[PDB]
Amino acid sequence: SSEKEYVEMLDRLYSKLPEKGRKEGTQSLPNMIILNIGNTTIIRNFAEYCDRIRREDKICMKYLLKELAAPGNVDDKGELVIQGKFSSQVINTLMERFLKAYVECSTCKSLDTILKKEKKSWYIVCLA
Amino acid sequence: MIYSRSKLPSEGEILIATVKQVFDYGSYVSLDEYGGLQAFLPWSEVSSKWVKNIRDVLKENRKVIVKVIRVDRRKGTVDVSLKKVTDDERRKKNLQWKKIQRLDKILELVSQKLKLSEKDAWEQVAWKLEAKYGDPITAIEKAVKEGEKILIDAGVPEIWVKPLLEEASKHAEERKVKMSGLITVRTNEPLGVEKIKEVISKALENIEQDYESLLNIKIYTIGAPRYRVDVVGTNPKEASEALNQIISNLIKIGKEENVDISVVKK
Amino acid sequence: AWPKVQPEVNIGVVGHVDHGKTTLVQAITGIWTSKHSEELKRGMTIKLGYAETNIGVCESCKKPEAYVTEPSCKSCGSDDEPKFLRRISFIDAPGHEVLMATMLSGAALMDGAILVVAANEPFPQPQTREHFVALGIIGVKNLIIVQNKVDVVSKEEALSQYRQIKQFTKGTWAENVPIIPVSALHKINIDSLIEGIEEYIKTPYRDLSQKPVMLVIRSFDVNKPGTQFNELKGGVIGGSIIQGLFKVDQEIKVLPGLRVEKQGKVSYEPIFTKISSIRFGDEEFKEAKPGGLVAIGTYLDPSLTKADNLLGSIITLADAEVPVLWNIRIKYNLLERVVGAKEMLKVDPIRAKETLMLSVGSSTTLGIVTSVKKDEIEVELRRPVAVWSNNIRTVISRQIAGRWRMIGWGLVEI
Repeated sequence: SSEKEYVEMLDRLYSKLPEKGRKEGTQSLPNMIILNIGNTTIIRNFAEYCDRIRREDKICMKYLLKELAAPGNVDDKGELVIQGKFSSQVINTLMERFLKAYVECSTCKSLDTILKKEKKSWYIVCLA
Repeated sequence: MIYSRSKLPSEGEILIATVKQVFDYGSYVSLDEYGGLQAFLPWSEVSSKWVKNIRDVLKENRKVIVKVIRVDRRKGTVDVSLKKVTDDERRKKNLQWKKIQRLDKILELVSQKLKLSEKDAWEQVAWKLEAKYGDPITAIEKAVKEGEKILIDAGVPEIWVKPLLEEASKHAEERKVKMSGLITVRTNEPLGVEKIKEVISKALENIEQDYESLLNIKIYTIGAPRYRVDVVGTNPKEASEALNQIISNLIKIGKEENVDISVVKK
Repeated sequence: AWPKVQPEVNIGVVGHVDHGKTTLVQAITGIWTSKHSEELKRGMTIKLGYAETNIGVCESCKKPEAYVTEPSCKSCGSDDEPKFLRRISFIDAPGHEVLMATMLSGAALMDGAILVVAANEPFPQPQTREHFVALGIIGVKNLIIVQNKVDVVSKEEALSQYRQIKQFTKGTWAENVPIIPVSALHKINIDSLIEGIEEYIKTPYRDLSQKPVMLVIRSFDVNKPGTQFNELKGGVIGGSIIQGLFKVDQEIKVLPGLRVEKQGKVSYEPIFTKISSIRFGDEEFKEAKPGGLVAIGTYLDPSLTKADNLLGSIITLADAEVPVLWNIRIKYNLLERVVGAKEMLKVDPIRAKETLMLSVGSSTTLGIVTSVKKDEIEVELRRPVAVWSNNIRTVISRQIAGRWRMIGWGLVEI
């Protein structure tokens, strides 16, 4: 219903754009892994990013980050107590392994559809 | 053992008996179908004048098939023949015998199960079935397919038929085998699938009635133009025989309604 | 809530930006035209991007926000229930090798068009500029050019990004065609595009008193391996009814039909059958009208459809009076340079006794040329294509139905 005056509809986009300003991405400070080189390596801060996604996430944090025969979960701090198959100082590991398998972050950030490249009840019986 | 409602056999009948003592004049035998009704076999009815040695021809406890040709309703006198017996009833009575042994076992099972006996099992099952539709051995395989009406339509006393049907269906599923042929059906008609379903039904119609052995048949589709035929019964000949009679009828009735059906040449 | 109706409008999705055109569909409808739950739901019904959604309006509210798709007035922000307008459907047109070869079926398969823009590039594309005029060739005057992928841009990327289009429009037919800025990923300002479809792409007149004619683009065997003979279903012929009125339990016929060798001469004889069921997407109806991809169960031997066999042909009614013709008279057309991935001036002319692919509806008939005039061409078709009443826009080519080798078009003088 507008010609060149369609700018005010385009302004509707750059006005609903601050309705979607800084969402999809990383903010205040990502990797909480510290520099440890003992037998293998154990993070002093793994029992705080656990609830800074959702819940316990034993079938998530420790579940996904584990190579071969990796013993030990998180009762104290960190994991991989022996033989993690991941003995290093790679401060950047908790970023790529959770680049799809987040919990809850798909491809919009606000509010979307929460879990929706990795499923299981999408093939067994069509729910939708 | 096998019991009998008729203590004395009919004349000309073909039975089965187990040798008990081949002593003097001929050989003394016992008909295992009448509970052990002591019969008798004159030596003159064994073989020929082929230098006879009844000592070995008839051995202790060797079950054989004879034919009653002498019956006196006083004491016994049940003279029977051996080779003068129709030697095509050789396969006849031998086959029925297999089914009679089957009936005995299944009878013994059901009977020993509850508070019954071989005396009562025959006295209430085989007896009453004999008075309904011929021999029970064949009327039982008829019941397992029709239901529990068959046995109450004989006189069987109430709710111990089920143990019989549960135990009889056991033995049949044990001896399970399948004969399956392959066909291809491709008809183009106003209602093709309606004809395909209609013609298969015309062929299959009244096949389990003539061919008595099978339990179930399945002409399901495997591909799109090709369909499978399955016959499952308790008889080698019956299966492969019925299977072909089906397929032959499929082709024959097919062209009658313009339905191209051919047996896969693989 | 709203009535359960069938799609009454077909919208064409024409773009070049990867997934840009695709996501825009899920932004309205919500149906994934990438990894489908359509093959995992029935059998193997998968060709083009087929999406469908209802369109209502939350009246007593401002815009562009009243126009909603689901019965939930959560877009306009209210606990109300809108009025129902219509159910519309879209065609992504991914297919197989097709990057334009789809739009040659007619007009009732695509009653409207939405030209989705690319994204960073100046304006045209190897596809955008290609099949742009392909809308002014097959018969689509109602178009909506959308400015998608403006997810990360600026106002200045519209002071000339929009004025560049007004140049490309000024020089042909589509002048005052609307240009709506929409968010690709985010479902924002989509309300505007929806309101746009509701204004510039209205529901064309449907004459439901004419000879029923569905263009078959698919056909297959719905029965699973192992199905008993008692539970066998007829063949499935999912097409696009372009006119008329089809109902359940109706007698029809498949033209041209089958080949029949009959003492020296061969011909194509119809396939008479009955309509068993109608299925628009996933809901079972009792009658189908133009617009919307409909799946029709029949009483045919599955050996006729199964492997997409009955593809290409069209379907009418048993009583039809429809000429299925071998030879045809075609008024060819002079197209410019054509193959955007090589790029020339003119093109190889149309000589006699030459083999060309005549895309009649969805048929790939190879007809050797026999006569050549100025505006007429007699053809020696391999398969006898069927014509109902009007001349067909068969986009002639050479090989098969694909982007490789395209040349001219023209109607079918009958």
